[PDB]
Amino acid sequence: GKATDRMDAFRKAKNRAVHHLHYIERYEDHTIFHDISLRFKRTHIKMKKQPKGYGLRCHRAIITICRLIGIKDMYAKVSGSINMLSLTQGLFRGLSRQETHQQLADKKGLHVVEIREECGPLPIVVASPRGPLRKDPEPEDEVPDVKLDWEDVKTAQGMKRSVWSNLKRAAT
Amino acid sequence: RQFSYLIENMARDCGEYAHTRYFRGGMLTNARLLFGPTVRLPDLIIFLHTLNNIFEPHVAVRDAAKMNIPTVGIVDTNCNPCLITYPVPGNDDSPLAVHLYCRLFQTAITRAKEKRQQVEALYRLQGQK
Amino acid sequence: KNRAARVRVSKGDKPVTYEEAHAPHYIAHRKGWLSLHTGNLDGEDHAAERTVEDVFLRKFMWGTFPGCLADQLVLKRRGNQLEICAVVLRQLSPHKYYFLVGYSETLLSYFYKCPVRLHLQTVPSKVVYKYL
Amino acid sequence: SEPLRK
Amino acid sequence: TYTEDFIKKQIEEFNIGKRHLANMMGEDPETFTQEDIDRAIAYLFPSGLFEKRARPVMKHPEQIFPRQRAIQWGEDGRPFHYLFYTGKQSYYSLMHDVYGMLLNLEKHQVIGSRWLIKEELEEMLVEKLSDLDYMQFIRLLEKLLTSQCGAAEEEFVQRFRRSVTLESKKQLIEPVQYDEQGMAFSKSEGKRKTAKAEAIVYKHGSGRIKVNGIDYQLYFPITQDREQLMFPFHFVDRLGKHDVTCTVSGGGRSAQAGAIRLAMAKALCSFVTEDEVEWMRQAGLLTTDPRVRERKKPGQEGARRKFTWKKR
Amino acid sequence: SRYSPEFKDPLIDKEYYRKPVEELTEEEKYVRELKKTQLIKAAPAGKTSSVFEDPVISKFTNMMMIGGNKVLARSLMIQTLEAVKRKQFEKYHAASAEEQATIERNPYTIFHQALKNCEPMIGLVPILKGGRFYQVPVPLPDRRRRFLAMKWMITECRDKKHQRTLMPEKLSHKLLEAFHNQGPVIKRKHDLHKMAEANRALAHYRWW
RNA sequence: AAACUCCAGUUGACACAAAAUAGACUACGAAAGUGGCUUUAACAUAUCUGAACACACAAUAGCUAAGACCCAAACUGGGAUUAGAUACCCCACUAUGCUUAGCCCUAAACCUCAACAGUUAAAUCAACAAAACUGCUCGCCAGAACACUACGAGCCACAGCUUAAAACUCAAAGGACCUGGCGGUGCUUCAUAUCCCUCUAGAGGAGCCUGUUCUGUAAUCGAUAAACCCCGAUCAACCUCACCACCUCUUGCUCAGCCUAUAUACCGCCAUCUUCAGCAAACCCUGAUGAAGGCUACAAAGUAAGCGCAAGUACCCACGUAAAGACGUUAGGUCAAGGUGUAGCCCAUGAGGUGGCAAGAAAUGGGCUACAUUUUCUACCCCAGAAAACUACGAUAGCCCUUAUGAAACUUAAGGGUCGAAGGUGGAUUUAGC
RNA sequence: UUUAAGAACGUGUUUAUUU
Ligand SMILES: [K+]
Ligand SMILES: [K+]
Ligand SMILES: [K+]
Ligand SMILES: [K+]
Ligand SMILES: [Mg+2]
Ligand SMILES: [Mg+2]
Ligand SMILES: [Mg+2]
Ligand SMILES: [Mg+2]
Ligand SMILES: [Mg+2]
Ligand SMILES: [Mg+2]
Ligand SMILES: [Mg+2]
Ligand SMILES: [Mg+2]
Ligand SMILES: [Mg+2]
Ligand SMILES: [Mg+2]
Ligand SMILES: [Mg+2]
Ligand SMILES: [Mg+2]
Ligand SMILES: [Mg+2]
Ligand SMILES: [Mg+2]
Ligand SMILES: [Mg+2]
Ligand SMILES: [Mg+2]
Ligand SMILES: [Mg+2]
Ligand SMILES: [Mg+2]
Ligand SMILES: [Mg+2]
Ligand SMILES: [Mg+2]
Ligand SMILES: [Mg+2]
Ligand SMILES: [Mg+2]
Ligand SMILES: [Mg+2]
Ligand SMILES: [Mg+2]
Ligand SMILES: [Mg+2]
Ligand SMILES: [Mg+2]
Ligand SMILES: [Mg+2]
Ligand SMILES: [Mg+2]
Ligand SMILES: [Mg+2]
Ligand SMILES: [Mg+2]
Ligand SMILES: [Mg+2]
Ligand SMILES: [Mg+2]
Ligand SMILES: [Mg+2]
Ligand SMILES: [Mg+2]
Repeated sequence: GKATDRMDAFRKAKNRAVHHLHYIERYEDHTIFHDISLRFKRTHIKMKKQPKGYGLRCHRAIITICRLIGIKDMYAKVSGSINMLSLTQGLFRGLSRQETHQQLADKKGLHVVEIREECGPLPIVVASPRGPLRKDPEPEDEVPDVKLDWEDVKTAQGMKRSVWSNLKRAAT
Repeated sequence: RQFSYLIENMARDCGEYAHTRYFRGGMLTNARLLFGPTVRLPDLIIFLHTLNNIFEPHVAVRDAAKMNIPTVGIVDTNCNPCLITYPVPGNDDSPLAVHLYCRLFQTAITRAKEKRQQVEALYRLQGQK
Repeated sequence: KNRAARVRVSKGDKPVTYEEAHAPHYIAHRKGWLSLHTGNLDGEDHAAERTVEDVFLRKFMWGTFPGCLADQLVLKRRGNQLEICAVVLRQLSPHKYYFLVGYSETLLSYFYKCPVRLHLQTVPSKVVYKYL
Repeated sequence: SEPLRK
Repeated sequence: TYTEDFIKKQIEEFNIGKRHLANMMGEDPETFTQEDIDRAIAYLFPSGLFEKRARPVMKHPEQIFPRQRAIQWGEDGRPFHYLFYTGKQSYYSLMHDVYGMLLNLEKHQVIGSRWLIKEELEEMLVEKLSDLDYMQFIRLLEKLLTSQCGAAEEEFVQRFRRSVTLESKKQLIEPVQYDEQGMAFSKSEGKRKTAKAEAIVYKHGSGRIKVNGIDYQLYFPITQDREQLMFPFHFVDRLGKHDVTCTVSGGGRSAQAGAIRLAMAKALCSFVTEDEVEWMRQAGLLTTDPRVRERKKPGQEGARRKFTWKKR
Repeated sequence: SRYSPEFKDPLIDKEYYRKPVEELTEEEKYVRELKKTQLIKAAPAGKTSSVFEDPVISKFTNMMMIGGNKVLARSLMIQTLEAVKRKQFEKYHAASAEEQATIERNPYTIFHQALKNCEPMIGLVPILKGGRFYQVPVPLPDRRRRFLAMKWMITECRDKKHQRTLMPEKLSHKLLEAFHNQGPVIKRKHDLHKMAEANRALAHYRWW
């Protein structure tokens, strides 16, 4: 919203946002369906899925948007240019292009089974295809040709030292 | 402009509307201001020519998708059907084809209008007795 | 730029009256005169005393009817009489209007040595000609 | 303007 | 905004107030036209304001309130016109009708009149129009006339034409009068600057002119002034045939001559042919000269001159 | 002006209206019909339909007037015409039999010819080129040279060289000289023609 | 201008210099670079990448030696321009540009876009530019400046090249854009008393009137490029009056007062662009939802209240002149019209009385009257008579006297007498008028 | 392709009924 007086700019932006609403899909109504990693212009956003109770550990703006959407638990790291307008335009972009468990099953005609450490080896079926279930399995891949992120690999190997990560903060 | 008269007549015959003239900005997105706050926008738009006079998509194709209005369009080999809901690939230049499209849409609409009057008359007649 | 008796344009939220919305170059074309007497006519006299009486009356009535006047006064002189015509609001109680009519009519008769009469016309709210 | 000269 | 119900209540107050106003003035409420209302409102509420649109007025609500378009959709919400979503259903329905009559002609095969102006076309259509829109519609109408239009077409085109009152630039002849003796003459008046002259021109004379009871050559010593008196009669070849007796007042030396020249010429138009009167008009002998002294302005030395300007 | 653009200038010509309809051309006939509809200005006091009216002498009189005193300017004009007339009669009676056939006594014919012998064919215009001014020869229009002849004649007489000599006697003397292609006014015209010939090469500086 | 004038023009003879057109072609070479003709020799590698530990090349300029010399030409000289001109313009001439044998090894050496292989689909994609990417490899860069620097080392290089830091200092530097302004910025169309040319009368010279600046005085204030300067003042002998000196009063004409400071705190009333036509609420859309932007009528995203212009109205109309003229610009003018925020005085920064200054060495603005013959005086109000250069034209100046107003006049005004000055139509420059 | 044409001190210009 733009205007000369600040009270007039709040109205234009507020009344015009309800006409450009998105719908964000949520996994169990508390987090996203999968890890997201995109780049809107120069701003990188790498969101991760987390279980219940993890809370929101992300940029303060993302904390304020997520509460509006209804996402209680998720981690996000912003890199590149911290521009509030590219950060916001990219957040809504990746949260709308995320594939749910039902679309995935229908796409490949296979069962989507959830494996949890708390529930042991019990296979939990979260989604199944509505159409004909395929009889052949996916070809097991010896080594996957997937691009990795040095930041995540460096943390899993106990090498990312930082006196600012995993700090005790207030509830979000 | 070659088929502006033909289309305006068909809309009048089938009790429908037509807009063959220069499309002023905001007829759909800013309608309440142009017409009035209690105006009712179309429920279906039919494009007999999806291009304007400069060989570019008509602005209503994008403005209709903004207002959540389904569109029917006659797309030729130099048109964009990405935002057209029900596209019909066919010639949109020769007069022998435009007369057909108008004759088909004028008939399908006239039938449905008369088909509901028969369904209602039966329901009303059956309801009383 | 000229400033006399002009209400400057604003965003559009300011209400003005008919007399307050026209500038001095309309005083005999679209407005009249708020005072009517013979002092300023050719060959007449005592135009200076009639002006001091007018200036005092507009202030006496502004402070005697505080927050009640909807528009400027209209003073009229027919010979010895002096007729004050005012447009007032309806917030005040009629009991208090009749008190002030008799108090002002009397006080002004003994001050200016002339029979004075006051005519009120109540309106619900200040009339608005347009919004500037 | 340039300062005045003595 | 003013609704139809509001207008209907204003029609009832005017009708009742029209019967009161006739009871005040002592007239017959039945035969009380709108001309009598305007005369009674100017007596009861006398206002000398120079603007006539700012004076008290008691007219019919159909002439006070501006015409407004009717509602264009019903309860269900469907508009009543098929060209509604254009925003100019009235302007385009007209262009659609005219262009439909131009197709029929192809198949089976002004002095007083002026094309409707833009502001007068908006009232007919009750629609706001641009300039270029007005020109497009006028081009179709003209194209309609060139073709062999039928009788029904002419009636249509005449709805968008307005008659014009053509003025006549023909001098008005004065009535020839007769005196006690029986001599024919004609009287007229002239005006130059502040000079005002009344001239009496006799039909038959020996070329004698008397200004204020004095012979012309004595009253106008300057030759230029006498040349002016000679111009009207010389132009029509009537020198030494009429006797003039005029009286001029005000003005100066040369303004009194020009004022007399004009009066003599106007009065001389009764004893000449129409073709000659037209020639006098095309020569500038029957036209009052509007050139008068211009006023001085404050902050100036004269009417147009300015004070000396100093850049520094 | 207090006249509107619709108003047209009047035609004081008296022999124009008398023209028969048979002589009127298709274009001229149309013109006459048009004027009936148009509005016409009021004829000014300067010009009448007289037979002695001379527009050239009326303009020269206006160029001598000072402060709106037309009575005095016209007085000086007629005195000059009378002085030129008397000087020729005195030179006509004292002339020989065959010398009286080449002596013009009409003052008007002398006034028009004297001014025509003073009209310059070409003039000069200061054209700014390279931070300098140049006197570039230029063809003068028909009006310009008619105005210059009058202005030079009036300026010479108004000169201070003449001491206690009245204008009618000064102007009359110049008109005779100019009529004979003599005097300073003619020299002024020749000087202009000599400065244009020396600056002939500068003609290319002109663009129009 | 200088220079040349054993110069110029026609014709003929005549190069160790430079290579029109073709070329609207886009080829050769590692790059540099290569465009007149002929001939000889001749343009690496059957995978790719790869040497800043080496080798061989490398425009122009420049160094060394020996030659050639049409033309061009740093340097230099002369001419001109300029406040100066060690430059831009003109002339002349040299190193140098060419050949031969060696050296020097630099460039915006930039197509600022590495080599090989491969792709056009997905998120195409900050912006601009020449669309966005994958695999592999080498080289290179890590805030600006210090720094194409110092030291060290190497080199036929000795005022050189290559490699290349540090201390102190800063909180920015930088790249690409939006809007506006400006341009001794282009094209096109124009200005109407306006830009030039072109018309008419004036100012700048003299005297006088009047204002201002300086100077002066114990002795106001304010305006003071356009947009001050007969401006606040449609007006100062006392009064007015706020100034100076002296004297005097203290709850004071006022439920006090202050013409004390601040117009850069304001209301109020105005100047100015305006001799303009735009300002803009509320919505919509575009730009990937950036600062911002929003038009084409055979129409492509604009709809627009309101203000202004316009329209109406006043004066003698339809003309013209007045009036009107928005938002903003110059912290423009006014606290001394009045009112007023903030600050300050209260035996004084307040109040009253008497008297008094308001001048001119000097410069300048505006205006009046003149320098005369289209004039001067008289009569007349336009058919006259006289005057006309040291007793002419020419002071509204000076001096003297009288009168008017007033309590008060060398002082203000009027008149008379006396006086008869400068001035001989005015330099650069400059105002107004359809 | 078309004369010349220099200069302008330092700071300061945006938020919650009689009787
Ligand atoms: K380059
Ligand atoms: K002068
Ligand atoms: K002077
Ligand atoms: K002066
Ligand atoms: Mg097609
Ligand atoms: Mg003004
Ligand atoms: Mg004048
Ligand atoms: Mg290799
Ligand atoms: Mg290398
Ligand atoms: Mg080299
Ligand atoms: Mg060399
Ligand atoms: Mg040479
Ligand atoms: Mg030199
Ligand atoms: Mg040499
Ligand atoms: Mg060289
Ligand atoms: Mg190169
Ligand atoms: Mg490089
Ligand atoms: Mg390489
Ligand atoms: Mg650095
Ligand atoms: Mg270097
Ligand atoms: Mg070095
Ligand atoms: Mg070293
Ligand atoms: Mg002063
Ligand atoms: Mg000052
Ligand atoms: Mg000041
Ligand atoms: Mg005094
Ligand atoms: Mg005193
Ligand atoms: Mg004081
Ligand atoms: Mg100010
Ligand atoms: Mg004005
Ligand atoms: Mg207006
Ligand atoms: Mg200021
Ligand atoms: Mg002045
Ligand atoms: Mg005297
Ligand atoms: Mg006395
Ligand atoms: Mg004398
Ligand atoms: Mg300097
Ligand atoms: Mg500066």
